[PDB]
Amino acid sequence: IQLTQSPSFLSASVGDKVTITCRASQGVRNELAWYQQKPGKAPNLLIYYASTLQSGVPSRFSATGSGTHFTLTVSSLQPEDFATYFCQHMSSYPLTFGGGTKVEIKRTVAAPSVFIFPPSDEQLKSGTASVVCLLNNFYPREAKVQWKVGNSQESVTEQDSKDSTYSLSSTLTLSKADYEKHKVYACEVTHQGLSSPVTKSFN
Amino acid sequence: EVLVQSGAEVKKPGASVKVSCRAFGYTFTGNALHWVRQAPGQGLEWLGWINPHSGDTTTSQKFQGRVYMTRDKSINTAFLDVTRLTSDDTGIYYCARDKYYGNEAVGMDVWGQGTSVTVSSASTKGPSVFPLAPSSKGTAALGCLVKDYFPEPVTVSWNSGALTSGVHTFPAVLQSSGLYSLSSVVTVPSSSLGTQTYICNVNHKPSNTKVDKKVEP
Ligand SMILES: [Zn+2]
Ligand SMILES: [Zn+2]
Ligand SMILES: [Zn+2]
Ligand SMILES: [Zn+2]
Ligand SMILES: [Zn+2]
Repeated sequence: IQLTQSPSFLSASVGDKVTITCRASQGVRNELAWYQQKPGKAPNLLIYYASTLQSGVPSRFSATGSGTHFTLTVSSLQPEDFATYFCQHMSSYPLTFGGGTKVEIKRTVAAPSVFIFPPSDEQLKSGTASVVCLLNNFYPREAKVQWKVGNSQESVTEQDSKDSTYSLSSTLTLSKADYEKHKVYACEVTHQGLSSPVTKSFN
Repeated sequence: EVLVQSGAEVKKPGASVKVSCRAFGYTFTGNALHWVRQAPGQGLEWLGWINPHSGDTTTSQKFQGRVYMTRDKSINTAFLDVTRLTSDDTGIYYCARDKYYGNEAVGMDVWGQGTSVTVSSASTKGPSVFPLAPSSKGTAALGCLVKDYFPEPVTVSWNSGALTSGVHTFPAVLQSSGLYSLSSVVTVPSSSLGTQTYICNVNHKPSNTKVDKKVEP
């Protein structure tokens, strides 16, 4: 009995009227709830009996549902309201949560500032070397970092409360086998805020 | 009206963990209690719920015969036992009270603060903090690389908290080695590299490791 939440990611601005969807693959008899979750915190109940507001929830939140279709509406988005939103059904077991909808603050495209940091000498003295690519303050969040002439891992920040942008730290890590490819190491950065891919390097 | 859960757990694969939830400020036997978990970066999974009055339990089929909920009326407390632990079980576990309008699941009302549970073979280790050195020689970037520590979390501050405006602290990453690494960074004008001396404060309480380290070009 699957609950599909749509869309997964939504971009919006303060004052935007916004609608979020939950489809159930089979009828639930209005046994449906909506939650809000801000990162680091636990969820709050917004809606139960799929149209009824919990005490303490702002009128700008509204919901309706009929059968297999459920919607949550914010009449005007407030800064407090950018968070992730979950649906849950009580119809039968298991009581299931939707996948989520993350609502992010929409801004103008901004290109990342790219940086590359070669390994530390101190890190080298430990017998292991890591090269880092830093993408500072970009938007939107979809971006591509490529290492090669190896296996790497990327990590992204949250959205900045001040600037509403994202940042990315990619780490290419080779100790194992000074890579079977050993000359020049680099990271090509692709983002739609840039003319064409930006590249940074050393040695 | 509050639910206070127990502290963070670290466990080897194949082990078992008991998490507790104590209720305050409302009568315990009046509301069903769900258990819900969230793995990092992922959404909510319902494990099951218990009636603290009757002691009735419904466990989600996926977890049946592995997960168990119990309760103690005396101490107004609910228990969750997860057994035969696996990497898949890493995440935060919440207890949450149902409004239980009409003796039915209606919605989750009061939530616990959550209990972090980590499952790995790995052993407690302090981090290695490495400089991320500034270049040329316009605008530049500085940082720390906090590598191979277990378990989470750590704290990272720049100028020992003095400037929070430029700092970007990236979430850690679980490595193939089974230990965590993150990066911390700051952006500054590039005339400042000769002048100002850059603080780095890192606290990993699990290893009881406090580290201060400085980054210049
Ligand atoms: Zn099904
Ligand atoms: Zn009902
Ligand atoms: Zn920045
Ligand atoms: Zn009784
Ligand atoms: Zn029950």
